[PDB]
Amino acid sequence: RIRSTSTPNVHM
Amino acid sequence: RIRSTSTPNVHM
Amino acid sequence: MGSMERASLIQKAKLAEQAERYEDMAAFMKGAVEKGEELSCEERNLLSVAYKNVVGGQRAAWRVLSSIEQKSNEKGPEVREYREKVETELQGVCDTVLGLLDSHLIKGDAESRVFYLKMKGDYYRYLAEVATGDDKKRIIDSARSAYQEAMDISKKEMPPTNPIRLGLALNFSVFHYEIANSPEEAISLAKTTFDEAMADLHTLSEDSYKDSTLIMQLLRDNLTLWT
Amino acid sequence: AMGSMERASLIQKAKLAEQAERYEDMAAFMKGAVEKGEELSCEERNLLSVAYKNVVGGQRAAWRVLSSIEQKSNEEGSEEKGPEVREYREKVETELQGVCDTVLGLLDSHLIKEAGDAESRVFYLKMKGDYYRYLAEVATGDDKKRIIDSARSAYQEAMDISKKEMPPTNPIRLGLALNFSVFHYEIANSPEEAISLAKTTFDEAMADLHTLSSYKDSTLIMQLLRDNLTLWT
Ligand SMILES: *CC(=O)NCC1CCN(S(=O)(=O)c2ccc(I)cc2)CC1
Ligand SMILES: *CC(=O)NCC1CCN(S(=O)(=O)c2ccc(I)cc2)CC1
Ligand SMILES: [Cl-]
Ligand SMILES: [Cl-]
Ligand SMILES: [Mg+2]
Ligand SMILES: [Mg+2]
Ligand SMILES: [Mg+2]
Ligand SMILES: [Mg+2]
Ligand SMILES: [Mg+2]
Ligand SMILES: [Mg+2]
Repeated sequence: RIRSTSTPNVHM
Repeated sequence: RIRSTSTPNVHM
Repeated sequence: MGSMERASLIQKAKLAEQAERYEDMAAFMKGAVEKGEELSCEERNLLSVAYKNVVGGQRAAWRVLSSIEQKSNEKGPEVREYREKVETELQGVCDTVLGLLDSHLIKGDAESRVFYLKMKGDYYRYLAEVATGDDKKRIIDSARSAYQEAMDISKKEMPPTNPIRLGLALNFSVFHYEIANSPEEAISLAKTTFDEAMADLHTLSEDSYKDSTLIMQLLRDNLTLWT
Repeated sequence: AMGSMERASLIQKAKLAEQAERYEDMAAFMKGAVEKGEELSCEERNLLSVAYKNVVGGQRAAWRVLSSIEQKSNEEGSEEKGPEVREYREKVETELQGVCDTVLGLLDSHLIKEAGDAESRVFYLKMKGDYYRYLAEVATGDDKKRIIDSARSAYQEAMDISKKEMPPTNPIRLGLALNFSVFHYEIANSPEEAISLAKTTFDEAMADLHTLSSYKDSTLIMQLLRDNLTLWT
């Protein structure tokens, strides 16, 4: 199974 | 400047 | 760290980031937090990026080792021992972040309050991923409680397309799906969030557009994955 | 406390750490295994090399970024900029030197003297040359001269053995010659020697290429010799 994606680790 | 290439870090 | 001036700690965090030295970057930001002044938006980005790089690496390693462990059990004590070592280090970093949040950062404006409560939720969620038994139940409750308080503030005080509000909702939906065994709530939250955000997108400032659209795409992609 | 750990357990954990991309851990496990005082196998030399080169490789990349920022700042010459980057560059530099010293310590205390065969002796002398070279990149002044000499001496001893004992297509011999040529060009300010060594190495290897199974490895290093020669001419 592919895991769900959370908020990416980038500068907002 | 481009640096010279040395031996790669791979399993030989 | 506390013998360095605050401005020097911030400068060194930025240098460490450029050098891809994220453990150092995190330690510099912890030092800056301990000076007792509020963080700016830029500084919250530095704090967030640093600790997420560190814990991100630990999570990836734990997942590899846990997979090997389970496959083996399906050849000796080594995998269990080493998985436990990595697990202990991960828990240590999560505890450090949660400590800073409780001792210094969680108190100001809605944006910062929501950001720090979201962060508390996230790091309890990372602890939940490796927890077992009764400890796991308590940890899950702590994550839920932090996320819910953040959601409550964000609904009262921020527009539906605000990128902090969106990132919080995305992460809370992941909590529901991956941690809390609640796919119905995960899907319902993500769909409601996406629709309400799109309905107000015309009011969003241009400086937030790239960020908010990125998060809305991830809501969409998860919804496709989950349905 | 790795002294009392089973050697086989340390090797197993090094392999796990590799799979988990935990290179500092991997290196520490291999140091523990070396300290058992038994000779290493081929697989174990690969584990040792990959682990420490990942660690020092990250430090080298970071040092280069910081040194560039430092020099750019200093050239601008603003009355108020520069101290923080210098201090942090120094911190990374100290850590890099520490790792290099650890590797050189293992080579001197355990690995070079205890090697049975020519192939492994050449590998370890090459490694000694490489880690002195990494020290040379960050050294200044008279220390730099001494370090450069140490690297040259290790590489030359390795070259001498490899010419007497190993085929020109052997990947250890090839990797040694490649790295010694880089030393000449990048460290010792000797482009003529760099080019001459790389060209001789490539040609002698190509002459025996028809004899190999081996082939993929040797041709990979030969291509890097070719790429450097293009860069240098
Ligand atoms: C103004 C301010 O507080 N900025 C700091 C960022 C706030 C948002 N977080 S986040 O982790 O919630 C996040 C949201 C959206 C995206 I694209 C990335 C991260 C990061 C710090
Ligand atoms: C049998 C044995 O000793 N194997 C260990 C390897 C020998 C070669 N080295 S190396 O650093 O010289 C190297 C050569 C070629 C390539 I492609 C990568 C590395 C690594 C250990
Ligand atoms: Cl362990
Ligand atoms: Cl520093
Ligand atoms: Mg002060
Ligand atoms: Mg200042
Ligand atoms: Mg103050
Ligand atoms: Mg445990
Ligand atoms: Mg100026
Ligand atoms: Mg120095």
